[PDB]
Amino acid sequence: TSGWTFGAGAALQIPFAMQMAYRFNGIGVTQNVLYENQKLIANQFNSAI
Amino acid sequence: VVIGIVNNTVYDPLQPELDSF
Amino acid sequence: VVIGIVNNTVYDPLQPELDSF
Ligand SMILES: *[C@@H]1O[C@H](CO)[C@@H](O[C@@H]2O[C@H](CO)[C@@H](O)[C@H](O)[C@H]2NC(C)=O)[C@H](O)[C@H]1NC(C)=O
Ligand SMILES: *[C@@H]1O[C@H](CO)[C@@H](O[C@@H]2O[C@H](CO)[C@@H](O)[C@H](O)[C@H]2NC(C)=O)[C@H](O)[C@H]1NC(C)=O
Ligand SMILES: *[C@@H]1O[C@H](CO)[C@@H](O[C@@H]2O[C@H](CO)[C@@H](O)[C@H](O)[C@H]2NC(C)=O)[C@H](O)[C@H]1NC(C)=O
Ligand SMILES: *[C@@H]1O[C@H](CO)[C@@H](O)[C@H](O)[C@H]1NC(C)=O
Ligand SMILES: *[C@@H]1O[C@H](CO)[C@@H](O)[C@H](O)[C@H]1NC(C)=O
Repeated sequence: TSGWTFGAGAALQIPFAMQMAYRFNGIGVTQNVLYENQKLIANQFNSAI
Repeated sequence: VVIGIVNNTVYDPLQPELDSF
Repeated sequence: VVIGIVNNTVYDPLQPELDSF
């Protein structure tokens, strides 16, 4: 629900699609790569779980 | 392709200069 | 100075607008 923010302080809510887009920026992949492939990325995650 | 995109203007700071010229 | 540099065009978004003005 809130990214890393509940670690540093208050839980700042953010949409999970946009949290994951932050996660992509962290690994040096531009966030449009998430948003343009979000359905594939979700399907890969659900299968891996 | 983007889920949940929203419509708005995006400002273009070259244009008013070139227009004023 | 650069080892292995290659020749290519580099585009410029100001240039065609200035040319249109
Ligand atoms: C990137 O790889 C994924 C697989 O992980 C490809 O997704 C598959 O695409 C085919 C159609 O070509 C579908 O039938 C599969 O169901 C897709 N898999 C999943 C998990 O959705 C994807 O096409 C690949 N993209 C590129 C550009 O190579
Ligand atoms: C964002 O703006 C576009 C137009 O620039 C909207 O697209 C229109 O959507 C209606 C349906 O609601 C269609 O009948 C039109 O043909 C579309 N026009 C074009 C040019 O595609 C779009 O709906 C807007 N987004 C939202 C969320 O309202
Ligand atoms: C890339 O372009 C430059 C010119 O912009 C070329 O440089 C010349 O190269 C010759 C040797 O082939 C020299 O004698 C000249 O003095 C160079 N001129 C300048 C202005 O540097 C270069 O050859 C080109 N390289 C490729 C691979 O196309
Ligand atoms: C958010 O969820 C509502 C349903 O609760 C849905 O109608 C809406 O399209 C969703 N918006 C986005 C951006 O996902
Ligand atoms: C790669 O090797 C060639 C020799 O075959 C050399 O002329 C060239 O400068 C080299 N380029 C780089 C980037 O090391």
